[PDB]
Amino acid sequence: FYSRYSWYGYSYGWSR
Amino acid sequence: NSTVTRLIYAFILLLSTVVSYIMQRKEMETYLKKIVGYKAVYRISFAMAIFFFVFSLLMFKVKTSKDLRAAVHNGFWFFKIAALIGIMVGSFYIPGGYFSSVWFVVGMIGAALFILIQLVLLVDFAHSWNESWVNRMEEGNPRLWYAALLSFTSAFYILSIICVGLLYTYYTKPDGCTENKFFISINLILCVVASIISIHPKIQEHQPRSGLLQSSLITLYTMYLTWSAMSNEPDRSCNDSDNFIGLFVFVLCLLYSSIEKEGVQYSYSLFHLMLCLASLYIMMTLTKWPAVWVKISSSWVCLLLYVWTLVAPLV
Repeated sequence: FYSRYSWYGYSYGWSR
Repeated sequence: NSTVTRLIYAFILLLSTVVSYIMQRKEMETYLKKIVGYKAVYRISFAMAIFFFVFSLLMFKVKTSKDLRAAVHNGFWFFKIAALIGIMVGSFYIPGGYFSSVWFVVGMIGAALFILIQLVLLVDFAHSWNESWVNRMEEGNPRLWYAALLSFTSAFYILSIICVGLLYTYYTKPDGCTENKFFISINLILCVVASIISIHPKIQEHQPRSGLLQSSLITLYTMYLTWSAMSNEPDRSCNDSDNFIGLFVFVLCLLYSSIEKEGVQYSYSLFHLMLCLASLYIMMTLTKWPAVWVKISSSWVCLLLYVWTLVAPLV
């Protein structure tokens, strides 16, 4: 998945 | 049932703390003198400390509920209370004077240790919270959890900003209280730096779920600490709500800590040691330069510990 360095951490929920 | 026992122990500590608070009032000086308020508070705090230390040493290396000592931990609340009363009376039997300063220094060291341990626990709790909520963000409805995370982090940061505003209004003057300005400015700048470090992509690469939420929580805790350091400043130019808020945060941490044949859910000995250190810290708080310097160094150790927990993976 396109995990990204979002402010809330290192996730991919916003860009699943 | 183990969680219930931990919560009940927290309850007995809270009851003892409330008793200490109530005897602190001026009206009670009349009753206690008939046998000052800080002396009785010291006595009851010594009772707490000695009882919890005794139980913790009793609970050493206990590893299964099959231990009769495990039952002793679980049951005999009434005998626990009775032994506590007997001890507290015994404390009244110790002479006053040098004992006062000896217990004061013992309480200072205990409060320092409790602050350190509670702070490690707070960082762990914040990390676990952030990880659980990002996981629920990924698996379930992203929008709900995103909104929740944003609301919580924004709330903590706004509360810290409000605390900064109040501290600037009260404990600082345009051309006075330079120590207050120094402390507040250093704490705010270091909190901002800690927040920035919590977003650096390289840091997150090693800790994928380390985000702004735990940063804001640490910032709020640091703001509370620094405020508390100022409220006790002997110099009135540079000088109960802060202690109430500290008690609330301590209660939150104790609840987090609170929340069998093959293995125990938690080491009863270490939990009771933490409880004893909590008794010492409350004893110190409810009441001098050492208090101020200890609190300020505690805030700085807060920020250093958070930065270290974030950076150590880098090393």
